[PDB]
Amino acid sequence: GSEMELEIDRNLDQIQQVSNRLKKMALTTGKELDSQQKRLNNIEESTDDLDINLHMNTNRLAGI
Amino acid sequence: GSRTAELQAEIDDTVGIMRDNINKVAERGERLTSIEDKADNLAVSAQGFKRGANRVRKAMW
Amino acid sequence: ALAEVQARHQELLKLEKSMAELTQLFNDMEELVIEQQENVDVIDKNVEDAQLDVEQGVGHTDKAVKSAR
Amino acid sequence: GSIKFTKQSSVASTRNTLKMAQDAERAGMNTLGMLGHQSEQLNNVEGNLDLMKVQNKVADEKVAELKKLQ
Repeated sequence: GSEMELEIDRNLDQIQQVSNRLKKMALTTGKELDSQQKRLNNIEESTDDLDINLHMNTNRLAGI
Repeated sequence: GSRTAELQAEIDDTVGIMRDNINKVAERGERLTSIEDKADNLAVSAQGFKRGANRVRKAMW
Repeated sequence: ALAEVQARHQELLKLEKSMAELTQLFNDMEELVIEQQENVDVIDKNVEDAQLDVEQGVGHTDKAVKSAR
Repeated sequence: GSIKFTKQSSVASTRNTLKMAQDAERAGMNTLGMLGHQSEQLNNVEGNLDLMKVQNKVADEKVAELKKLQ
């Protein structure tokens, strides 16, 4: 009988199908992390800039 | 034989991409910890500004 | 062919080892992103809170100016 | 004897490889889902920051005038 050989082939078939999807997911995940990293960099800078502006105006108001 | 070798090659490539991704998510985590700290600062400063402005509003009144 | 089935088995073991590493990477990635969710939640909340206070603060400076004039 | 044993071993190996691959896929799909959700949250953050920039411009000018009036 060829039962074990056939199962090896069928298991490899399924492993190949999933593997294809894993590769696509890894690539997509990388691109998304790339995109979000630049977004996070900008968020950090903007947050800091706002914080400074707020402290400045708070100090100015204190004197009024 | 060739199908299995091709599969191995694809899996090895995917491991490489995922190792890259792990390094990237660490960079993302570091950035998020920093932004959380700064967003906390921002909330505090915003509240402080609100209060200070209110105090001037009452003063001018 | 015992040699041939033995050789293929060695290829399959290699595949299994590589998949084990790959699965560990996907697992670790998921965990790290779950952890990072905490940060994103707090950031969203703080920035939202900040925006509302700034809006209130500007409102106060407007009324202050109205009086000072 | 040894051929049958080796083939049985190969079957068991491929079964485990498939099981792990399916586990990896679940994890990866969850990860993308979460990254998408977090992207949406960060979009909200981005909008709020943009709004605060505008409000700080207004605040700068009101504070400036207040100082002039005192």
